Parts: sequence; structure tokens; C-alpha cells
Amino acid sequence: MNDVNRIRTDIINVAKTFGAEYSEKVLDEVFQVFGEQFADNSFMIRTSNKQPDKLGCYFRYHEEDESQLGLAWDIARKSGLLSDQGRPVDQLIPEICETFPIMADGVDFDVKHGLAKIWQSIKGVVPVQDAFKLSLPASVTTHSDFLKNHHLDALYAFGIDYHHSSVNLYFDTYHPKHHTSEYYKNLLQDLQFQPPSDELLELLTNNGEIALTFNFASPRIERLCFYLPFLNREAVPQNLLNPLLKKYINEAPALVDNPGFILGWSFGPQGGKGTYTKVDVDYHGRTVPLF
Repeated sequence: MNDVNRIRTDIINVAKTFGAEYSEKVLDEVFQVFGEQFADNSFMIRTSNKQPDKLGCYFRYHEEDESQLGLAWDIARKSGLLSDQGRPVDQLIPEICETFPIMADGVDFDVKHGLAKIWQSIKGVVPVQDAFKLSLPASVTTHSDFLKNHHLDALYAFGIDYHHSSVNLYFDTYHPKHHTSEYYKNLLQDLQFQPPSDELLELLTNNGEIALTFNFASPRIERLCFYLPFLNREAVPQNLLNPLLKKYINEAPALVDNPGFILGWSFGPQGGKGTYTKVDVDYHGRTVPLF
């Protein structure tokens, strides 16, 4: 609980230093219910630049303890922090947990609006076709051939986003093309998204995660996100960060001297919404050395 209070203080201070809109009522309601898990588990504080001069702030935890899968969704129910409001995503976590073996839980929180997303991680890999039974959006299955052709079919994780009523499918980078820059150049062109910088493309060959954002409003693939680990401050491509995210790399609170980071590049339709960057700090120092 000494650990819990510190985390709370850190988060509110990040929000304040970096122009993020906090709400203390909401954060206190969050921590009353979840703070103990934040102390015991893989935990991240994220800032992101969807906005010009403000950075946004989020925070998230993942439970890998078998003995405690599912507890996250339950706690979120009974607390009333996550309320079944009959949005099309509200049925998805039961279905996933009924359909696939779970090996990891997790919740993401917005620092102004509270609980935002819940994530699930399948045991192995599974062909994305196996998720079409589920109540995903129609454009998942209507983009099944796209997903096959770009070798984005080895599905392993779901991220259910209640604030936007969207679903993020996480695909495993099993193919030789995934270790090449032209693959990513090609994939972003094909989706008609914002081109990546040459520097990014050079980085993307290192083995990281790929997530596609499918929407219940849209017949289209909405966003896309690449996620890459970095051991420490100095391995971070700070050139690819606006001044405010560079600052966040140096000042990011954690419980270790030099912490790891997980950076994430979001791409969307060209000259539209969706191209921003996410810096997540490995607050306990032992999520990033997970291969």
C-alpha cells in the first residue's frame, strides 16, 4: 500500500507535467478497486500525442497469473467501473473467454474518463478465422482475405475498447516478410494510411507486436498500431518523438533507475485521424525483458 500510494502520485504528476486532463474523483474510484493489482503486476504508464501541445495519459496492467485470470473483468463489473451498457462490445469478453484458453488479463484506464479497454491473450496462436464465430465487427470477416494476404492471420490477443466501441486484434509476426521494411511500406500503402518515415521502417523489422483496430461503425479498418520494446532511455529513437514525448522519456516515473519503454506507432487513413505515437514506461522494470 506504500507501493499503491506512490503509483497514484506518479500518475497524477505525469498528467500534470504533460498537460493531460486528469480527474481526481475518477482516479480515486479506479485505485480503490484496482490499486493492489497495479502493485503486484506488470504495469505501464502511457503518454501519447493525439493532440498538439497536450500529451495524453493512460495506464494499464496485465495479469499473467493463471490462478487469477478473469478476476479483472469481475472486479470491473462489481465495482460498477465497467457497466454493461449494451454497446456491441459488451458481449465480447464473455465470448472470448468462453471460446479460447486465456493466458493473460489486463485493463487500460484513461486518466480523465476511467476504465477504457480490457485485453485477453490466447494460450497459443490461432487462425483469425476461429474468431469469426464471435461478435466482432463485420469488417473483420469482410477483411479476412486482406488479413490472409498480408499474413495478419495468426491471432493471439483481443483488446476491447468500450470508450470507442472498437476491437483491436493482435497478430503474430510469423512470416519472413514481417522482418522486412518493404512489408510495412506495402501494408500501409495498401491500407491507404499515412506513409511511415524511412527511420520507422528501418526499426519495424525488429520483432514487435502488430494490432489492427476494427470498428462497429465503419466497414473499414480504422487504425493500426506497431509496438516495439526498448531496453532503456538510450535505445529509444528520440528523433521520432516530438519535444514533449522526448521529455516524457527522460522524466518517466518508474521503480528502477533506467526503465524500459514500449513505443507504439498508430497509423490511420491518410490525412485523417489515427497517426500518433505512444510511449509506455515499464514501471516495475520487468515487462520489457519479456521476449
